[PDB]
Amino acid sequence: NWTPQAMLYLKGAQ
Amino acid sequence: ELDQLRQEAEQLKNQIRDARKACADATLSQITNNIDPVGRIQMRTRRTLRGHLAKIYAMHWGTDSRLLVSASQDGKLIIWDSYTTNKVHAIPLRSSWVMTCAYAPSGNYVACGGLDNICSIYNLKTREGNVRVSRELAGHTGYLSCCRFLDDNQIVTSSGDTTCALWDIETGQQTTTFTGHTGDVMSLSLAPDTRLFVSGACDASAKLWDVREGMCRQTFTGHESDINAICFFPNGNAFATGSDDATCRLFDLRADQELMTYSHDNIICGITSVSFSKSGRLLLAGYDDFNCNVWDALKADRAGVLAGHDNRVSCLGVTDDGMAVATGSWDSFLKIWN
Amino acid sequence: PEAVIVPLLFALIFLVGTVGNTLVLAVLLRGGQAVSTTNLFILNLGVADLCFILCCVPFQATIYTLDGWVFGSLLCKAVHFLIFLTMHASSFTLAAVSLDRYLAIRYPLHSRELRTPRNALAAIGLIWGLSLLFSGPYLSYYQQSQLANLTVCHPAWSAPRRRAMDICTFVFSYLLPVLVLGLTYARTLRYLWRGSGARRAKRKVTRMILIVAALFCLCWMPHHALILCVWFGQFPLTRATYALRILSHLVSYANSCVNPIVYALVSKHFRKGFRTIC
Amino acid sequence: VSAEDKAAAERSKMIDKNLREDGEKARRTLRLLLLGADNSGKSTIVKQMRGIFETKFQVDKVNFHMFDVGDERRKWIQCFNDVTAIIFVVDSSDYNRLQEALNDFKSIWNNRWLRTISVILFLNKQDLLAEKVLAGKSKIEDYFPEFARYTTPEAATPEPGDDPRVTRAKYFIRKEFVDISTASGDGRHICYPHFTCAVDTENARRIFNDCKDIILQMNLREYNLV
Amino acid sequence: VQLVESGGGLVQPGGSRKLSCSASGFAFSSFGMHWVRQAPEKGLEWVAYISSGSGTIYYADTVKGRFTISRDDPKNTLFLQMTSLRSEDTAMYYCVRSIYYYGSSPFDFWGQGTTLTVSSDIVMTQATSSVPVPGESVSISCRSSKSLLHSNGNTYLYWFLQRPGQSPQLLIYRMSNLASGVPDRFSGSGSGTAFTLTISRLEAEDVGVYYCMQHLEYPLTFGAGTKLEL
Amino acid sequence: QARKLVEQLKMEANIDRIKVSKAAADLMAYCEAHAKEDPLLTPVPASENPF
Repeated sequence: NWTPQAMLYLKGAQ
Repeated sequence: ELDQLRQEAEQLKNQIRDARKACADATLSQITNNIDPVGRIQMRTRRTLRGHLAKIYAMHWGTDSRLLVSASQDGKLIIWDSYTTNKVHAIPLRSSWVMTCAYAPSGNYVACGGLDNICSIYNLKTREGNVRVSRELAGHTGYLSCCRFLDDNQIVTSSGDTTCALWDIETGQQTTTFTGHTGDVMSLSLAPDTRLFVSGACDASAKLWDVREGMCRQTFTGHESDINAICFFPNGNAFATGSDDATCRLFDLRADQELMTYSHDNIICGITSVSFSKSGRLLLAGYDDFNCNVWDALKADRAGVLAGHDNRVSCLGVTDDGMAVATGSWDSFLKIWN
Repeated sequence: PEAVIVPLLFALIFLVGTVGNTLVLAVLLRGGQAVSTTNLFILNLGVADLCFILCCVPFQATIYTLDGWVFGSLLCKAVHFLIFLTMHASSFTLAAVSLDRYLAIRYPLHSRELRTPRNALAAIGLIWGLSLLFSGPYLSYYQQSQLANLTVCHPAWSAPRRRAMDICTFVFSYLLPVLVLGLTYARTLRYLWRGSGARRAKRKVTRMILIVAALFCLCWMPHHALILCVWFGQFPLTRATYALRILSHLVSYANSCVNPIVYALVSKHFRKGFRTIC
Repeated sequence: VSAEDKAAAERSKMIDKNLREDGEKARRTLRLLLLGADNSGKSTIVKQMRGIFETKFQVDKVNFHMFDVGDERRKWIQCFNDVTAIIFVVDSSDYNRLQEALNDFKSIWNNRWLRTISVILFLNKQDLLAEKVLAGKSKIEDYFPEFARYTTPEAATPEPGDDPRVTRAKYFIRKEFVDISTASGDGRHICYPHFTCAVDTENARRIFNDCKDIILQMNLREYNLV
Repeated sequence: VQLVESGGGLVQPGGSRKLSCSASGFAFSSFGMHWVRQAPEKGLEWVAYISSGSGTIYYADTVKGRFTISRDDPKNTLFLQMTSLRSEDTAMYYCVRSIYYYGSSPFDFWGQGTTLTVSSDIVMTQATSSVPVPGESVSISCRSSKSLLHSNGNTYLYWFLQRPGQSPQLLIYRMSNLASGVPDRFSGSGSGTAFTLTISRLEAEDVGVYYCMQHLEYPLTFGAGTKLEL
Repeated sequence: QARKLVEQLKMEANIDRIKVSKAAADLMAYCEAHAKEDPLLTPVPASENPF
């Protein structure tokens, strides 16, 4: 699944 | 007439063979059977001497055991200092083709030769801080293959016209000529007493010659192919020869007999150059398989391999003190082993 | 399941690429090959580019597999600076290698004076400087920060300028090198095709050129395609999207993994040089 | 190190720099090796482009240097193992010594130390061969029995304006030479047959193109393409 | 070979002067050049050294910052430029060729010197100044502050002889080897900080001044000088 | 050249000969007498090794 680290890395600040 | 001469020659050869067979009682291996082996010797490349822009054919250690003179096809005769890998002199030559080189025992002169049929002499320790041609020894018909200095004025040169010669530097013409070989003479070696010297040709035979008398003394034939190089035992009663038969052969002078055969089933490649040790226990050799092998003179066993080159090696040399070994190959770099 | 296979795949790619580049190091440094334009180009590309990028791979895999950034603040910028420095270095060096191949094939004689090892070193220096120039801004394009209860090394940069920087990276790192590669290899293949051994050699050369071109295209396509999808389309967050991101990262790493094998480890001459090392 | 040692090191560095400059200057020239036999037009060919003899010439700003040595060449041929090409001339007109020419070519091609040296082969004196074929006094079948069953291969297109029997003879000789060359070629080094005469002046362009192909193959080998 | 230097003369203090040395009969590019000074009432002192191709240029402590050296190989010439000279620079200039390789003989030839009139370091000690002495063996001892023996096994000190009124010539280099043209009567030995020169069967034209010069490290320093008289 | 070969063989016929066993004994005596004088056969200390 989309780990919060991966989500923040892909989307940057948001 | 002709039939009588042929019969006489056949009888002489037969009695020579009978004398040869009668002198052989026990093999050298059977006598030195209870001898401790030297074991495996591993020598590493202490320094590589790079700087040559082309392939190398010859090299000769100095008397001081510090200076090497290497002959290469880039048209240069670089003089290397073994201790510090310093190029003492750079000698551009008129002809690029070279297959021989020499160093004077005094260290004052160097000799070079190749397909130009001329032995060039260069003086090192002179004024104007330069190396210049001293004498262009000319008169040979075949290509020059091996030169060795006797003194600062006396040379022995082997050429490609199946002859050797002893030249005088001061005079400039041949002092004596040595003829009788049927095949191309490929190498030449001297003796510590500087009274006799052995030479190898392409007719699968080695021959001893006297510098004074100027006539052949002994002829040994045990090879099946051309003898590429020859080295002489330090004691003065033997020598070693190398051919393309992938085997080396140690002959002796006092007995006039073939002593040992040096070969292995795995190797099929020929011998390019051989050298002995200061004591004479180890017999060095260089092969076409891009490496060298150290073989014992009494056991004929592979004591070690020197696989430091990329191409097949050309020349192997041992210092007078016997401290180190130089192997110059067609890989453009010559390596120092100890 | 996935959390068990993902780190194994990353480690496997790391190991295979690193060992291939290690053989490249050995052969091209201590293999007896003298200095030359070809040897210099593959030396630069393989050794520097591939070893650096493959060493930096785990520092970015830790984003997905350790669930936490633990490399500090200086690493958070320096590692990714190195990553994109190698991205640009790989692109420019592959383009330069293709141009050198064209120069040596079309003009095997007149280029001999031009393909001097000094000129090769100058070209390597120029392309490294260009890679540094285009990879400099990523020292601040990423930053470490504290969000909620987590510390993350994430892009800390304005979106209107982040989009422009991504576009610049796409056009300079990918578009120009891929275009140059394609055009140069097309010209080379056209010139080559205008006994049985010669035909076999030409066929092998054509196959190798085609596989190199397709390799460089298809390996770096997915990552930039995903970035453009993010910045010019709706990219949702789903397990399929996570799998696609992992696949894109894996193919991006497999590019650098297979460059040394395809360029170097396939020729009999290279293994002949390798024989000296062992 | 001492001051003398440092000065010696500086001298060695200068010597090495001079060595590198001389090597770079010398490597710009393309060296060849010319071989032949008696009644083979080595002299006419080498004069066309004009112990050991050597010649200069230049084609399209490319410098070529030719070496010829004036039996049992198995020893001095080891010197020329780094040359770019070996030119081998053969008298196609004479049939008595053509077989020993084939033997010589086989010895040269299968030489252990020319395992990577390409050969450019010249059938010299083509007009003499044409005249001998036209005369009919000498028959190839007398010396080579296989010539009777041999036929000119299709898609030949030799040139405009020679008799079919002349083409048959020339391609029989070329097929013999090419078969000898390709018996154990294995693709490392190849042969370039050519039909040259004593009066032809475009003999430098053929050598230029053949050496260009050789260097192209070497470069292809260098970039690991083959 | 020939080495002749020109220039010099009466110059006011603080001026700039040029000394030009020309060589013939040998390759100037291979050889390195040395400029040394001789005070009219004192011994020899080194000034400057330039290597082959002007790769390395070294100056003495006294003349640092105001002396410049150059060499023109195609013209086979050596130039020395002096600026802001003092009253102590009035001396005789000697130009020396020195080649540097294993077995070489540095300071083998000394060119004809000029004259200029103006309007840490290893110390060499010579105990004997004037020694009365033909046909009698003469021993001269030179002492050094620290041992002149490097790790490689090479000792660095040279013995120079001065005839009355012209350039010096080398006698013994590395305290063992004999220079070319030197009679066998000269001999040399030594150990740590103590070197000896021995002359047997002294003959005519042997009168001169003996200098021991250390070459282990720059700057070069010469001996005080020993005079031999009948 | 038959006469020259015959003369050479006749000259080579009259040579003093020594048994192979004694020659081998002399060779091994030479090899073992100078065994300590060879820096390569017997390894030398690094400090004592000039190379």
